[PDB]
Amino acid sequence: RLRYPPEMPGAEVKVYKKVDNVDLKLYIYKPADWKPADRRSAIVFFFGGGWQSGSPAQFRPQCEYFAGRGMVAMAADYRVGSRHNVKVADCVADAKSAIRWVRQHAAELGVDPQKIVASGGSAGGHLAACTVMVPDLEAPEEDHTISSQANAAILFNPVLILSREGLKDHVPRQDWEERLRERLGTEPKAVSPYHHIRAGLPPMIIFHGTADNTVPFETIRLFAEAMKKAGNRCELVPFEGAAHGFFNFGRGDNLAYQKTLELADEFLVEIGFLAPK
Repeated sequence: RLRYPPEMPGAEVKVYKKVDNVDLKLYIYKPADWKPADRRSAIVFFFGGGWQSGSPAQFRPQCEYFAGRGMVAMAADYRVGSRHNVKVADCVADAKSAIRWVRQHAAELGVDPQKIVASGGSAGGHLAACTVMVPDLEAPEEDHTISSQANAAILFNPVLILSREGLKDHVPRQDWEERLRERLGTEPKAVSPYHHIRAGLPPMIIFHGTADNTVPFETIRLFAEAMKKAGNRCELVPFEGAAHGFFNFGRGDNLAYQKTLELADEFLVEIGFLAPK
């Protein structure tokens, strides 16, 4: 199972953020025949764990796959509640710092600063969505003239609704909702991707199980329908009968794992970030 600190063999380690004497690392998997002058697409994975735990090792298999396909793939560490005195808003700031750091260092990374993909699972899928559509929550001392907004997103059963304001439906109480409002660090709408749907957003694809008992599928369905209405490319792929975490390497018989990769691959080829196989 996953361990923290993680082991990322063959990954180049770079500190992307220094905050509260914590060195937050990116674990970078470069493709074959990589050179700094390249202008490759990049993907940054944010692990899940309810903004409380988790490990960058979670998306290590996906990093190796997309590095094999020609991307600069990386897994970001970020601060979480069980290890650091942080709230959800602090995690968002770390995720944005990671995107900004990749863009800022795009020339030394061999990366096209306009082809940076944010990706993640559950809380990490929420963070990835925040880097494409949730305003502000930036580290105060960073260069805000360097955008922290990713150019696409690939979300694995993310959390996308963190407030109940304006919603015309009932959303069931969840264990992880354990008055997380005390650990949000902002008014809930300010960390709720659903509440910042608007035209002109980067394209994304979302994988979600219809039997997810942690994040109800309907919240993601409602999100995708509202994003389509605003003109955005937001493809929701239901996994029928799948539970929370279905996509992970090792779950089931890696069928959903392989399936999400081939769908994510096709999505990246569609939007011109990846060459066909």
